Amino acid sequence: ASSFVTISGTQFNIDGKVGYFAGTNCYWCSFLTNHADVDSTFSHISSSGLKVVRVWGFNDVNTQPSPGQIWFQKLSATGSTINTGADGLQTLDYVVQSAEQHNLKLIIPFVNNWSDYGGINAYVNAFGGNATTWYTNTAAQTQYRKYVQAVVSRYANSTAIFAWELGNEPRCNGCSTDVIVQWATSVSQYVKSLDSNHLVTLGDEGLGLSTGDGAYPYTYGEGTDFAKNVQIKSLDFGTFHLYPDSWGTNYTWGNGWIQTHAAACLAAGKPCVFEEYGAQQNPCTNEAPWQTTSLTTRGMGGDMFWQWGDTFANGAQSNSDPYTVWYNSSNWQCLVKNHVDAIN
Ligand SMILES: *[C@@H]1O[C@H](CO)[C@@H](O)[C@H](O)[C@H]1NC(C)=O
Ligand SMILES: *[C@@H]1O[C@H](CO)[C@@H](O)[C@H](O)[C@H]1NC(C)=O
Ligand SMILES: *[C@@H]1O[C@H](CO)[C@@H](O)[C@H](O)[C@H]1NC(C)=O
Ligand SMILES: *[C@H]1O[C@H](CO)[C@@H](O)[C@H](O)[C@H]1NC(C)=O
Repeated sequence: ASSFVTISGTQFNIDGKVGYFAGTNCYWCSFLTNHADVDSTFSHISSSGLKVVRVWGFNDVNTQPSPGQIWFQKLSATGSTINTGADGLQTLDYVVQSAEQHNLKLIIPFVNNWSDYGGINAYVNAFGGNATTWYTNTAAQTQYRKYVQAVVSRYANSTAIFAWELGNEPRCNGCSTDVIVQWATSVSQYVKSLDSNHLVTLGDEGLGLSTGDGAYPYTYGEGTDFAKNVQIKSLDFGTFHLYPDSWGTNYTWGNGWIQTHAAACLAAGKPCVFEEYGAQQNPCTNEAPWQTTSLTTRGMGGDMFWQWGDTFANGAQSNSDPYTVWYNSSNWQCLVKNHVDAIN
């Protein structure tokens, strides 16, 4: 079947099947201009047994790019423009069409916390303030909600959307944690008013949780309180991400990070999604234990490594970083085929 993704118990129900899922991050899939490259990539993800793909739902600019380059929104103090042409949201339309064809579901965030592909900084350039006042900047929020409406209305009745996601890794450095609680409450309510078929999630990294060991990611320096956020009624499941190399922790500390977050989701009566993770050094050795911990911990509904790498019919490779797991590689065998085999 092909139905809307729902929650049954503290598990996800994907096309009528209730149970744990594995997926992957492919931010760059949304910006491919050759349709054939979307299809080859999705064919590989599908044949590997993954069910869910996370793709960027944004591409924000202040200056229009060179003619032919992709852009989804131009942010200006004198009138913003949402691009629904061929070099705009039509690229994301084909992504959703290809997900429908390949029996894949998509997680789509609407804005980046970070300045890659514009982010909150692109709104600050147009609307003033700074990265922490963005959440309550009326002009910036009015345009952000216009952009949310533009994306959600295209795909509200598609069965290929796993969930709408308020942003990629929202933070409010040094802020009261209530700033993101109130913003996330209001914006998730808005998304539910536009679409009653789909699940909604925050997209945060999971920072701020008091049941940990006191390392910086468990403190409240980034404006987020995990337990407070996952109790928001209009958020259906929790997300958390994991990067020991960026956070100054060791890799094995990641097991406790999964366990504490899973317990907080289950206490709020909802599944958790282990939505990003990576190790720069020895990824097969260091990430395999995390995949096993997630699969065997109550409260966890699925996991999505960062990130898929692939190559195209013309011989070009995809965008990549030090965490990329290239399709058909030895690390694809260790972290993709062996993991999918262990799930089922
Ligand atoms: C951001 O703007 C707010 C309001 O003016 C201010 O209180 C805060 O210090 C600013 N952040 C930085 C990093 O300057
Ligand atoms: C689309 O989904 C909305 C709920 O989000 C529902 O009200 C509407 O009837 C659906 N449209 C069609 C044509 O079925
Ligand atoms: C992947 O590896 C298999 C061999 O296991 C091969 O048949 C197939 O062509 C490869 N896919 C690509 C895209 O190279
Ligand atoms: C790393 O971190 C934990 C504490 O965070 C410590 O108990 C453990 O021994 C360390 N593991 C390695 C392999 O460094």
